[PDB]
Amino acid sequence: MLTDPIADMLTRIRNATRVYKESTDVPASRFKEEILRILAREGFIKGYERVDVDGKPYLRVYLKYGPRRQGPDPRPEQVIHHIRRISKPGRRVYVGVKEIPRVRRGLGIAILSTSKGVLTDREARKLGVGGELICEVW
Amino acid sequence: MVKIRLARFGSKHNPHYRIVVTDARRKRDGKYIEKIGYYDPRKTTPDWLKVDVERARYWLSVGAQPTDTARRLLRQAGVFRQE
Amino acid sequence: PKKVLTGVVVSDKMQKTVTVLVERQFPHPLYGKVIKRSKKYLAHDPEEKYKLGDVVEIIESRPISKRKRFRVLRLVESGRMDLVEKYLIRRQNYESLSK
Amino acid sequence: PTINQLVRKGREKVRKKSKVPALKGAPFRRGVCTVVRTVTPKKPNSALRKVAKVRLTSGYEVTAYIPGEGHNLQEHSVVLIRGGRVKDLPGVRYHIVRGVYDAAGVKDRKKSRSKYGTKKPKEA
Amino acid sequence: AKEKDTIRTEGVVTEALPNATFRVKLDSGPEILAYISGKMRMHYIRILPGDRVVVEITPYDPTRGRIVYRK
Amino acid sequence: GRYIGPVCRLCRREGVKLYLKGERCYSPKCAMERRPYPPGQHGQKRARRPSDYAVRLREKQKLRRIYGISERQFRNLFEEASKKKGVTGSVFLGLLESRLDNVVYRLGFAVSRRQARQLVRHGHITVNGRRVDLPSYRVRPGDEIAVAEKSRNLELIRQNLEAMKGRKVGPWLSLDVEGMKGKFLRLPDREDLALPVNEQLVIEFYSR
RNA sequence: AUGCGCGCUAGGUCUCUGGGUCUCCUGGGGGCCGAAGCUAACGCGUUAAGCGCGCCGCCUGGGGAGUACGGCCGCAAGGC
RNA sequence: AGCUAGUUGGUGGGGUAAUGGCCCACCAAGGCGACGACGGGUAGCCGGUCUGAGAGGAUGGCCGGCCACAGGGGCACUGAGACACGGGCCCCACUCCUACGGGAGGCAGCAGUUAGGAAUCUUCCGCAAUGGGCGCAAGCCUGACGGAGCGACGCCGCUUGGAGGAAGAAGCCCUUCGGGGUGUAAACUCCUGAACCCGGGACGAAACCCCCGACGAGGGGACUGACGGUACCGGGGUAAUAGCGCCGGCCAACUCCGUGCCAGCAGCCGCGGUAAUACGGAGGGCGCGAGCGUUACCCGGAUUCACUGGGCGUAAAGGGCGUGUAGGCGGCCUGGGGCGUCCCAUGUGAAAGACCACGGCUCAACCGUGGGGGAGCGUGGGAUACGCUCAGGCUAGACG
Ligand SMILES: [Mg+2]
Ligand SMILES: [Mg+2]
Ligand SMILES: [Mg+2]
Ligand SMILES: [Mg+2]
Ligand SMILES: [Mg+2]
Ligand SMILES: [Mg+2]
Ligand SMILES: [Mg+2]
Ligand SMILES: [Mg+2]
Ligand SMILES: [Mg+2]
Ligand SMILES: [Mg+2]
Ligand SMILES: [Mg+2]
Ligand SMILES: [Mg+2]
Ligand SMILES: [Mg+2]
Ligand SMILES: [Mg+2]
Ligand SMILES: [Mg+2]
Ligand SMILES: [Mg+2]
Ligand SMILES: [Mg+2]
Ligand SMILES: [Mg+2]
Ligand SMILES: [Mg+2]
Ligand SMILES: [Mg+2]
Ligand SMILES: [Mg+2]
Ligand SMILES: [Mg+2]
Ligand SMILES: [Mg+2]
Ligand SMILES: [Mg+2]
Ligand SMILES: [Mg+2]
Ligand SMILES: [Mg+2]
Ligand SMILES: [Mg+2]
Ligand SMILES: [Mg+2]
Ligand SMILES: [Mg+2]
Ligand SMILES: [Mg+2]
Repeated sequence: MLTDPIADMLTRIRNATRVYKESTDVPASRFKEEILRILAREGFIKGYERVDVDGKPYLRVYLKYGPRRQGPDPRPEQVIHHIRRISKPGRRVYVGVKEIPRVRRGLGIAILSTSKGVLTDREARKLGVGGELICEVW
Repeated sequence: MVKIRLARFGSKHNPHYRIVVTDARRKRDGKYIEKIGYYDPRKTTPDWLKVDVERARYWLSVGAQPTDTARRLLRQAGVFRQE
Repeated sequence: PKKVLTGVVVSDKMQKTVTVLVERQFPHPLYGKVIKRSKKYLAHDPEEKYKLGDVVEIIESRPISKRKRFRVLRLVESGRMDLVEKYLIRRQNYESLSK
Repeated sequence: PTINQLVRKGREKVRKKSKVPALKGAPFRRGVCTVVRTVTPKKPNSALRKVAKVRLTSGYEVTAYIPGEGHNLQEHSVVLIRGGRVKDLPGVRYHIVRGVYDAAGVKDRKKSRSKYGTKKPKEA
Repeated sequence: AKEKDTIRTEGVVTEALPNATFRVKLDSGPEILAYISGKMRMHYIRILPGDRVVVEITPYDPTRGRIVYRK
Repeated sequence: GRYIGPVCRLCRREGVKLYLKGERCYSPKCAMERRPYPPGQHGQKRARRPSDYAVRLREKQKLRRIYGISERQFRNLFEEASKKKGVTGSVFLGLLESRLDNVVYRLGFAVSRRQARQLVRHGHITVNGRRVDLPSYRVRPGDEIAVAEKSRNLELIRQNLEAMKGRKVGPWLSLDVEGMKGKFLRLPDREDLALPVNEQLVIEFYSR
């Protein structure tokens, strides 16, 4: 079983970040798409789009990188340091308004799936509605 | 039997009283239905005595039979006074 | 408010009576993981119109007997013995694991 | 492990067990001597240390180390335990505590003497 | 204070036991557990069964001694 | 009670000049100038490089010595500060200062802190009406401190007054030098004090 | 001395076995050496011990001791 | 690991203020259970309390609520209400009296004795306050309570002086014999004036009572203190208890003799077998301070049972593998439902405590007033992104 999609996507993204692969692939979903959009808005990727690979709706990820470094380790400074699907299917997390974390004391973001759509932490706070804590990203 | 009465709450030599509504058969500190006012013997403050008038009146209406000190306090506070 | 429950009739082997399985789904007091929990209830029905494998709405009541403390309100769907089936299987399994 | 598994089985909590059956977790316990002896220490260190086997109000018969510099204690004298392991000596979990009862204090301690039932050197 | 009640009596070694513990039969009378001096151990002076060592003795318990001097 | 006993010895130990004698601790006689080392047999021994913890402890001791308070009291004060909002250093220091005895000293109602405390104890002083004898008193801001009329007479007090007819008071306080009065104007800030102490170290020491 | 399942993440090299438009592609196994990464190091490294997720099985100092006691199996040995 | 025979359901009846296997007669043959029954142990439970960054973990002392029990057991009766602590009957156990037939007891009420025990208080005053009961009321009771007494038992507060006063008294210790320390510490001078005595001295207590007013509202009056001659205020008025632990590392603080693997210390590492910074003393020092240590018990540190936050090739640890039930978990699209989930509103979350403010007791403790919050749970409305669920579909998984 492809036992979670979101988690898988996140993993793929992480892998891409690790190996400096500019571009990666992931199957398509509404939820996934929304997440990608959010990421784009934040600035955590360059962009997304849905090309057909094979014959099945896949998804291009356009992978962001920091300026190519000088010194030992001239491998690019990362944009996404760490990305973690927090509400793993099983350990299912639901945060109300008082329980959303200011992740990294504000710098990076959590992503909250909510009644009022799929969105950032700040947005959630503003709208006062909490929900499923899909993923933490910094 | 329901009484408006006094509940001691301060300390040794320092008495302080809750004008309070409860059942007769309870400890003097006991679980009461409604706090309504407070009183101090030392008259130590500008406001040593206070009561919520309306609440007290309501209690009386139902048939809260106040103990005599409590009654006096109520009178002083202006709950028996009718205009 | 009288307690309104919704579960499945998993046994009628009694006069007027139905046994009702309620999946109560709730999060754990620490680990969060939502757990499916079962409580077999006894319910009163001066009809026996409600039969085995029927999903029913259950009302909290004044008691009729030692642990028979519910009235049947109304049917939701009939014949879903498939959900009963699991319960029966579990019961059967009970036999296996003793000595 | 994994979360459902945890829920099923549980984190089998550790009961932190006592280093002392002075019973009841009674902090100090009085006892009567059975034998008073001298004792060879362990393998790193050597001497001949002071231990009484002591029967309790709790019922048992345990080993109790007498500190000081030379006990007044004997064979049927009444004594107090305060517990506490002594590292060198095997099975001894119990300090006899100098001061109370027939465990009289150490003569001519002058420094650490409250641990030893020794009242003040009266000054002039 | 150092209680100097330490009983400085001689004994011929009956037996050998581990850790240099020795049942030594005394000039005084008994044979009691008496273990080696540290000094002796340091100096590698091998106590062997049939030797007149000086078994120091505690008045609290004579039944245990301490070997002081080289045979 | 207090510390009570050899005082400039403490100074020697902590290795910084503190003023506890007042005058005298102003001469070449806080020992410090005449002698500039730790007490006892090994005070004139060559110094060791100490521990971080040790340093912190020393700092704490110094602070405690300055206000000459029981350590339990100090602890309690610290706890209170922690409980309260804001800079748990500066605010703590302010709170400490708001101790009646210290306030008395700092207004220059007394030459020495211990002396001030003694005076307070013996009913010589009065805050805002009542004769207070309790040095611990947390003087709330905007409050008037005077010598008691019954103890207005004594020469010592006069001398003290004369001594501060010559110096400036701490900017969180004012004083009527003539009619033996004074104000605790606002809450004392830490920067208004120039204290031998580094507050952070103190906080660290407490923080376990 | 590596639970099973699925997904992803540089290669090269030999090897077996299949299909191809058959000097080289593409699958499925068996090895070796190694990117990133991981790891206490050794090492591991598209056959992961990496990144994840699903689920289960265990672990919480050694010795005591796989012993005792109980329980079940076994004709016993003994096992769990 | 199976349990259950009034045990599970039913008709009728009894019983109860009332439902009910509470009980009975009879029929039915269930009911519970690994989502942990039954059995064994443990245990009053909670508000809380301690801890803890938090999540938790431990605990349930006093104060508040409820429960249960009054030597053990059983039962009813009276009654609004008990299965009835200072009511009854019965048995058992025990103590007491006996003219041996039999009766009387119940401190897990205060207080105290005794026993056990490491350990825990006065055979106290008083009905003045508060409450309780009775009574028209006066009043009468009230070991509820108010207080005092004992215990550094805990917390908080203060006193054992302050100022001056040697390039530095002696005493004691070290010494490199120059000196250094104790140490401005002292002595001494100045001032204060804890203690202690004299003078006054209470708030707490205005009601209930009387009378005017209708015995109402309202008005006037008077009686009424255990604490206590205490708190306190005025005057006078003496320099007037310091102790304990430590001093190798953790860990703050070092030297000398004594001792020489001995005596000893220890919480761990360990120190000691001849100048021990670790043992015994001395000085010196450090920590606290009317306390300080020790021991127990608990949390922490211990992310060492790990949800936040561990692991499993070799360290403890992958089951010998397969198949497979329960259970857990589930690809993509489209919609409906809205259980989970989220939000708002509101109800509830008692007081005390915790929290913030201010106030009072000379501060603080302590206590008061005000406010907020508070997880959870109900109810009404909604949201539908996700999980669930019902419907339709799809082929990347899976199977063929
Ligand atoms: Mg001798
Ligand atoms: Mg398997
Ligand atoms: Mg590398
Ligand atoms: Mg390799
Ligand atoms: Mg590993
Ligand atoms: Mg075997
Ligand atoms: Mg066996
Ligand atoms: Mg009936
Ligand atoms: Mg039992
Ligand atoms: Mg019990
Ligand atoms: Mg209670
Ligand atoms: Mg009884
Ligand atoms: Mg009894
Ligand atoms: Mg009746
Ligand atoms: Mg009664
Ligand atoms: Mg006794
Ligand atoms: Mg009397
Ligand atoms: Mg009469
Ligand atoms: Mg009487
Ligand atoms: Mg009392
Ligand atoms: Mg104190
Ligand atoms: Mg010692
Ligand atoms: Mg030590
Ligand atoms: Mg020493
Ligand atoms: Mg974990
Ligand atoms: Mg680990
Ligand atoms: Mg192994
Ligand atoms: Mg299944
Ligand atoms: Mg799904
Ligand atoms: Mg509250």
